[PDB]
Amino acid sequence: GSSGSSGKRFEFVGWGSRQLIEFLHSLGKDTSEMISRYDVSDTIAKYISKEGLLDPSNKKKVVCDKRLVLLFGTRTIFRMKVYDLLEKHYKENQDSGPSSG
Repeated sequence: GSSGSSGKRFEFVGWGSRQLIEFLHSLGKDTSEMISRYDVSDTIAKYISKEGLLDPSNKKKVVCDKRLVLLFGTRTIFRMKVYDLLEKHYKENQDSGPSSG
């Protein structure tokens, strides 16, 4: 083997934030080409269950364990919010307004 690593670090790490990246890296996701949110989100929904982050009081919710925390930084979230949660991480200018609906 013999390859570079990284030169001249800049905002984010590719298309998504390191947080999301790393998280995907660990899981074993090949953050090669811009992945579709739905996917990452879908994987999250699976991972949440896979690991068992789900909540007993309400499965509809999600109880972050660590990875999710290091990702979002929250203790609990909505299995759905996931999509949005990522919507943030992911780069790419997102035009919207006026108002935050």
